[PDB]
Amino acid sequence: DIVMTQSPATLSVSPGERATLSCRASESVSSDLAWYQQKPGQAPRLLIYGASTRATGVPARFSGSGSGAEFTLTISSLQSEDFAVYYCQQYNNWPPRYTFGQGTRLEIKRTVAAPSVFIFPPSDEQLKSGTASVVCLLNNFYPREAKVQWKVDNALQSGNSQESVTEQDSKDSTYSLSSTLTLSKADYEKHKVYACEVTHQGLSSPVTKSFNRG
Amino acid sequence: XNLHFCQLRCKSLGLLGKCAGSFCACX
Amino acid sequence: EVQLVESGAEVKKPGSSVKVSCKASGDTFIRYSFTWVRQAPGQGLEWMGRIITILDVAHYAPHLQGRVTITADKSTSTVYLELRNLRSDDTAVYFCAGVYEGEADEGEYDNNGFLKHWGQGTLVTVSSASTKGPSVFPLAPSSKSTSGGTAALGCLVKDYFPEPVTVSWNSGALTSGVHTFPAVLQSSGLYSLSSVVTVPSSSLGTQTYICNVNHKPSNTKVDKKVEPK
Amino acid sequence: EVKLENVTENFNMWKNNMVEQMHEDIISLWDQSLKPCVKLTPLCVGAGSCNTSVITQACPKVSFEPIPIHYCAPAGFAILKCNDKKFNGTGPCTNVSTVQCTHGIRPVVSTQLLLNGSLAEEEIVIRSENFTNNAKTIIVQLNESVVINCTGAGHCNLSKTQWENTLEQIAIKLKEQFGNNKTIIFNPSSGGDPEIVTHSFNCGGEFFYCNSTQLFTWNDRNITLPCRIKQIINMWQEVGKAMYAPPIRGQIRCSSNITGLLLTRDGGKDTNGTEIFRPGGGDMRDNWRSELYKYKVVKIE
Ligand SMILES: *[C@@H]1O[C@H](CO)[C@@H](O)[C@H](O)[C@H]1NC(C)=O
Ligand SMILES: *[C@@H]1O[C@H](CO)[C@@H](O)[C@H](O)[C@H]1NC(C)=O
Ligand SMILES: *[C@@H]1O[C@H](CO)[C@@H](O)[C@H](O)[C@H]1NC(C)=O
Ligand SMILES: *[C@@H]1O[C@H](CO)[C@@H](O)[C@H](O)[C@H]1NC(C)=O
Ligand SMILES: *[C@@H]1O[C@H](CO)[C@@H](O)[C@H](O)[C@H]1NC(C)=O
Ligand SMILES: *[C@@H]1O[C@H](CO)[C@@H](O)[C@H](O)[C@H]1NC(C)=O
Ligand SMILES: *[C@@H]1O[C@H](CO)[C@@H](O)[C@H](O)[C@H]1NC(C)=O
Ligand SMILES: *[C@H]1O[C@H](CO)[C@@H](O)[C@H](O)[C@H]1NC(C)=O
Repeated sequence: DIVMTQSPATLSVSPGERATLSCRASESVSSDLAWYQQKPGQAPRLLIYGASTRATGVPARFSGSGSGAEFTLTISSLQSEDFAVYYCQQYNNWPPRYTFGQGTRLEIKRTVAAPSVFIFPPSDEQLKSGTASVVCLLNNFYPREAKVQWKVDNALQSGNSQESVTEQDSKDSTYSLSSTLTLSKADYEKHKVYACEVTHQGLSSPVTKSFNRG
Repeated sequence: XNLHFCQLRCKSLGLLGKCAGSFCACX
Repeated sequence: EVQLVESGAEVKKPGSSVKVSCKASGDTFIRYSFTWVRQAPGQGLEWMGRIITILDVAHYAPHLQGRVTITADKSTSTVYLELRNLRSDDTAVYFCAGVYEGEADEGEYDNNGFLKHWGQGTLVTVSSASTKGPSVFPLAPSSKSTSGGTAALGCLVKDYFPEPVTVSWNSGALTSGVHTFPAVLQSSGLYSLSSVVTVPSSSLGTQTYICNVNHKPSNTKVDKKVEPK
Repeated sequence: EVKLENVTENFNMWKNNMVEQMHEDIISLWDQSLKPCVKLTPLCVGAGSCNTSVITQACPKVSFEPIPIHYCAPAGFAILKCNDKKFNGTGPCTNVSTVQCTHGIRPVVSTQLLLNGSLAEEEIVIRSENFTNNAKTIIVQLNESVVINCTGAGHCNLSKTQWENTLEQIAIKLKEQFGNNKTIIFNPSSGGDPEIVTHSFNCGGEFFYCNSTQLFTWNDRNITLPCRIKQIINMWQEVGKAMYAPPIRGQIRCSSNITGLLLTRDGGKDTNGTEIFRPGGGDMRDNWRSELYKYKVVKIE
């Protein structure tokens, strides 16, 4: 029915600066518009309701604005505690079919940092079990965008790996990421060289980590 | 009316119950 | 000015049904309307439905066609959420929430659609998998920062069910430089993740590095020494 | 040899099709112009068992001003109007006339007090299908309006001396019907749904409920009544509960002229030469009778 759209998907801002979050309804919702804040592992917290009324307990730096199908959430001066995910919600239609926007993640903007790359071959312990997982690690880098390319005997791989990324570090504002190549113990032993090729804004040239099975 | 619930509630108050249109009244 | 407390985590089989509870305290129960929201892992919020407690009338999100039922027990200030014929993609954290409506017992009602008070959430995992502890594999230092200096090491916590799992290094004495990655659900239907840490290369040989892996669902506690050689 | 005669006619305000027609119309207007956001009603099967039916629908909040209406005669039919003094509403009428339409009416849903209706021409008139039957409602038609003003502030204002005089004159009329020696006493509602126990009414689309205790505690300045606006109510159109949206602007206001009342007389087997009367109402048809009592529609013969 009524679709809520938020932008940008991700917003990078330096602490102390201002932030403006946008939310659009697919049709008029008058003023029944709320904003919520959610940190990982936590429950959403109400910030604004009625499009512009701040909930009890919410700091004055949070101000809601707009009506109809165009709304905005402004944070005059970002603090450590504000970096999270923000969701808008309309509750104007009736019969009720309330809906949320898909969210806007507010991240800390810092200087570019190239990742450290490490590759981990599978252990003999895991091999004995029938499977072989090759792990590629990318340590403390920024921004979040990165690219991992797996090569087995110089052949480009695809469709056989899983990536995982941490939350932004609370001390150095960087990200860390792992890419795991998963093969049968049977296919692993049929190849010799396993390589991880990493591309990142902080690297003038791609960094490749590899080893020769055994 | 809900005459049954009307009588019961009014009666528990030592009164008679009856419908006043679509409303319950205690006499 | 309330408190919403939800029941514990649940592991369900496909096709079964679940009933999450939410106890409300701190004010007159019937003066609040309650809503249920779900959040699949890594996704946003999804409105499921809302119950007008004083009227005992509930409304639902269209796509939960007759599979969901929201009920309230005025006697115990408890709200329930029932989701039937579960599918693996029903997996997620379910939140109970509520807001003050005014003097409902006196006939007044704001009929507020926003959510002020929130439960802590309940994770419901729907899968045909049976509970099982992870296998813990060492990720030994080798290449890393050439010739030494800084070495990276870790543990591969593989094929466990269900979430969550806790990883620590040296019983929690080692936290600087540690990165525990969010689990990934594999094709098999089981989870996996890795935990790594950066340590000085000179430290190996004299100092030991242990990854402690606790998975309460399976009552398993496994320590794993990560050696260089 | 033929002689000229006035067409005499017998009326029965208690069995007047017009009252039923109006009832069905007001319900139509409401069902189309004042829909609740949620409606609960009993859904039963011939056996006698029932279940609650729930209806959820769009309920736009609309600030409404009274639209004057009247009923008119269809081709082939005529509306007769009794013009007698102190017409009882029942029996033959001496002075009868014909009209194309009834007078203009500003219908109002309410209990205990009739608001914005027609005033009696002479003195106060009271009517009942049968005074001896205490289960029959007594319709009081005042000849002088008592203004009543409400505010969203939670109270309505009513002139005290004005209302005191009204109660006395009504009492006098009741004595004319039941005995100049009996003692007339007014008492609050014996109870029932909130709608029946309080003086409730819809004004501008909002539902007001006022404690009318002060109004009916009398023996033979301003009177401030504690009032309240409700979103959750019991329907008058049919058995059930309804929920409407909250008021818009805020500081809701209402000004009305109390032009009548609906009273009930306590069944009295107890011999004491005293009659007790309480606020009545509920079936909105009596509200319609207060306005249509002097009309009767007939086929043009
Ligand atoms: C009609 O005639 C009757 C009897 O002659 C008379 O009493 C009545 O007043 C007349 N109606 C009128 C007002 O013309
Ligand atoms: C009503 O009828 C009475 C009795 O005939 C008569 O005194 C009175 O004038 C009539 N009303 C009028 C003026 O039509
Ligand atoms: C209204 O009727 C009463 C008698 O019931 C009378 O005392 C009063 O003077 C009348 N008011 C007027 C002048 O219309
Ligand atoms: C009027 O009502 C009384 C009830 O006390 C009843 O006894 C009497 O028969 C009724 N009269 C008529 C005209 O039905
Ligand atoms: C009642 O309210 C109306 C609304 O304008 C006002 O004109 C009138 O003077 C008021 N009467 C009273 C009770 O003073
Ligand atoms: C009574 O009539 C007045 C004057 O038109 C109007 O303002 C008021 O709303 C009416 N009372 C009702 C119908 O509640
Ligand atoms: C309202 O109801 C209470 C019941 O406790 C009654 O005592 C009070 O007098 C009423 N208000 C009025 C109209 O005085
Ligand atoms: C009222 O007056 C009419 C005619 O004057 C009379 O027939 C009737 O009995 C009286 N009261 C009733 C029973 O309506």
